[PDB]
Amino acid sequence: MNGIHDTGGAHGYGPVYREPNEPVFRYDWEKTVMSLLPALLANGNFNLDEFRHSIERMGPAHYLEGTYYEHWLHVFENLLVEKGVLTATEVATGKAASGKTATPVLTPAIVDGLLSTGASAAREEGARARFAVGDKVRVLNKNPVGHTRMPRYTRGKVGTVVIDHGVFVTPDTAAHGKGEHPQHVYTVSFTSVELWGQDASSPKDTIRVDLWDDYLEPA
Amino acid sequence: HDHHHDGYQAPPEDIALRVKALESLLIEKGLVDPAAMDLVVQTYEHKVGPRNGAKVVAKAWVDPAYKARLLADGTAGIAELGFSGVQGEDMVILENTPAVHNVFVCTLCSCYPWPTLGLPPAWYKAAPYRSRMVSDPRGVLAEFGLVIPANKEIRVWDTTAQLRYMVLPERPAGTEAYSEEQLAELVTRDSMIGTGLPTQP
Ligand SMILES: [Co+3]
Repeated sequence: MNGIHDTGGAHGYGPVYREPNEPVFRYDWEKTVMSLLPALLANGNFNLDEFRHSIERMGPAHYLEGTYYEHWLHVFENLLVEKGVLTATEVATGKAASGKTATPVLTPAIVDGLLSTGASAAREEGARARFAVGDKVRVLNKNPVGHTRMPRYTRGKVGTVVIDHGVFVTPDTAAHGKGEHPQHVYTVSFTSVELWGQDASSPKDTIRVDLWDDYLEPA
Repeated sequence: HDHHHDGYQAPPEDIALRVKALESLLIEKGLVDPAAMDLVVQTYEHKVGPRNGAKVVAKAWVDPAYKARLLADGTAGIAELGFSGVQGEDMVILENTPAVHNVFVCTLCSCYPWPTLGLPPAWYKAAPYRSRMVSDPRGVLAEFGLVIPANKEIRVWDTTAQLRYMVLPERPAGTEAYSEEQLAELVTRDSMIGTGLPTQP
């Protein structure tokens, strides 16, 4: 999706301001919002890819105005309704519709174990690898309205495969209920000149981006 | 000239109420467990942070065998020190050299190595850093008081997939026979992101 979230290469966002001695949580409500993510993922209410795409789909202005955890809060209030875990009414009233009709999967007993384990996206088998490290590749020019992980600033550009990380889930399909379609993921190296042009570039600088096999084609 | 989109702007006046309302709703429906959520908060408030990565770096500095293992398999490497899990399942460690300076970013959102660095700072998740880091690394780094030699290559790693990156900083000069513990105190969060260098003695 060619949305405001795809920031790579944009101008006008200004200086990187950095709060000195910044706390993990600047406000208390952030703690609630942050801890909700693992709780809901554990329920299987939605997967992480649907999560990202829910944020990509909020209003461009709301995305820019909102602090980070407002992004998360938006997903919880909207993606939960889309998935049919909540109703728009329940979410508006604040009051549930029929009481305690589910049981939390994330219980105190398993918190540490879950957080320490996580959920790798790596998979045993998938599409065969078409490329080898050293290969020159060009990122396909694609513009899906749905979820994708090929940044806008890379499309059409030529790079060099530097790492083959193995087989992984494909977010493009996982975010839209089309399965995992596992395939190889490569780290591709682009020169500063190739991405930004002769003027806006530095001779020594390179940019590395992780792209799925079918994002690419032989140069 | 207030903050607007750099991640430090003010939240809505009613945000806490909205959050409290959704929480109550989710608990009422039996979707979340307050006690478990407290454990999640504690974990990232008090147990998981940059001190982890610091221990990793320090150990790699003194132990060449460990460094080799770490660079061959980041996930196993950090596990040797008891670090692992969410947002760190597939680690790749980037070694800074006299020829190469590494730094990572997530242009698309906020992807970041939780197990070793903890949760990311607001600036890492915001537009200014994410937008500019891939086009003008040096310009951004200069804002952090870090100037890279012109002849030294900068490698910006964009976290677009499920790999998570952590930078292994170069060991400061004049730190001979320093203990692992004393070396770890030199390793800042910034030095492990690539937006800074380890403290100099
Ligand atoms: Co991200």
